[PDB]
Amino acid sequence: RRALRLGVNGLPNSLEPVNAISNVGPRIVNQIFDTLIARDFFAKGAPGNAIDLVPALAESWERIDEKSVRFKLRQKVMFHDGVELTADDVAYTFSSERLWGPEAIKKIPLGKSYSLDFDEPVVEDKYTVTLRTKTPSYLIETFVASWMSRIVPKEYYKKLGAVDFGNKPVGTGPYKFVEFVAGDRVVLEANDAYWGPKPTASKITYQIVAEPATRVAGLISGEYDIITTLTPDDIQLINSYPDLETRGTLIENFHMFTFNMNQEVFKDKKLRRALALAVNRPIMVEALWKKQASIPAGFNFPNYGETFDPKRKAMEYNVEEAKRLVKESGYDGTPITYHTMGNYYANAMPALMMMIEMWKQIGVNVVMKTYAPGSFPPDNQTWMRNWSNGQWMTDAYATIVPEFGPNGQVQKRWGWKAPAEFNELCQKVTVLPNGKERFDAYNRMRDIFEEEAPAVILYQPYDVYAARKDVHWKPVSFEMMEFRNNLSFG
Ligand SMILES: O=P(O)(O)O[C@@H]1[C@@H](O)[C@H](O)[C@@H](CO)O[C@@H]1O
Repeated sequence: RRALRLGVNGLPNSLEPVNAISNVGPRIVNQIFDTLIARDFFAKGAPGNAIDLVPALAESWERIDEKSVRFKLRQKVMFHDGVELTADDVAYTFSSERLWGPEAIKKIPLGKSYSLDFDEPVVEDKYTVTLRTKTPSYLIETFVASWMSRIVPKEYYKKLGAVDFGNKPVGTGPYKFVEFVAGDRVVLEANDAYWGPKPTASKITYQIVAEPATRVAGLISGEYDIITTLTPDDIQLINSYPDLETRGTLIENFHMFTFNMNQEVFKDKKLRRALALAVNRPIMVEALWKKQASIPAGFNFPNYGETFDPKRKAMEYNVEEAKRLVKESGYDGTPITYHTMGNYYANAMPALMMMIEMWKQIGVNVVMKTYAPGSFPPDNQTWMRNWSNGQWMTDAYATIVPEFGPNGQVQKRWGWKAPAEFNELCQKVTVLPNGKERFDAYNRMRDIFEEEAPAVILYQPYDVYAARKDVHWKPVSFEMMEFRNNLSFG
């Protein structure tokens, strides 16, 4: 078997699966671990975007009532160290201790905020576990198929602790941990004792190549088999090589910019809204994305299913109103920093430079401030920054509630003083089953989100990879790389 060499935009600071949640962690942690339920992106000849859910670590499951789901586990699955997976490991994964309780916040900072209102799991037998919520939740199934739900080994994880575990992970996945050189590379090797499809690569390397031009040259020189996070501008040249090709797809994520609302200039919604109203998304999508990116109608995406609003109007663009808001605001002309980690996000700097021009036309002076990985300054030294949100559930709950909700980081850390009505609606949508009331509540939340502008949605990126034609692998419609029944050579 051939070793797979990947040229990547960045790496997570931990391989602990919840802590690894980002654009860069899942492509690694998806290899090391498994979930109870998994998504088959290639079902019924779909081009890596199928919504179909299939058994994975759980052979079957059944919803018992409004707050519990019973899982029948696959038997004789082994973790990479030979330990057998049991309901004990699954209960530990979803426990107060490890994940959502007061004692978990120090280890998994976003565990509680991103989790459901969990009750302790119930182990019925070695291969049967019930996952429950304290209050009604119809989101258990989608949560369990998500990146929040990779199953960790209880004894090994408790032995090392979440920090050391993140540096030496043990999972049930098709690839096992070899090395992690902080801010440089991750090496994984084939897990030949895997319960599912046998791994097709002997090894996988994720080498950070921060600069996309250098990443592109690395594939050209034969240093890499697949490279990530390219832009539509790289397409024509890469495809000019008979041996190389680009592979891309729209993904279930949106790029955005957001604010440090603890800062005086951003405490009020006025300048936040003025900056949002001056963002000409069609020109950015045309110029930087070659029309391949998509512009959603608010915090509203098709993967939400029953809570997607297909009749929703496009987000407003109004330069004259934006000019009036700047004039009425307390803004003096003082430069406002916008923190970006080079091109961690595809088109980060070209998108920012276009917006700086749009903002200059409305009377706002925005200045780019570059930071290297691990050098994001203290919160109070930041004003604007770019970010992204992966839409990780088959429901509108994510990411508006975990990120922007009353218990979330945009309010708690970043100082968004959300209107009381917004927080009231977040609590309602959490417990309600699908219906008119829940549907309408999400629309009112979308309306408040656009009015308040705690963040400004740019677009869904067209995720561009490039690969050698002799490396058969298809991208999926999510911020990760799938190799199960999707990697072969020659
Ligand atoms: O944009 P990033 O690469 O920094 O990572 C974000 C997370 O921070 C976020 O938790 C998640 C869900 O909304 O979406 C992304 O994965």
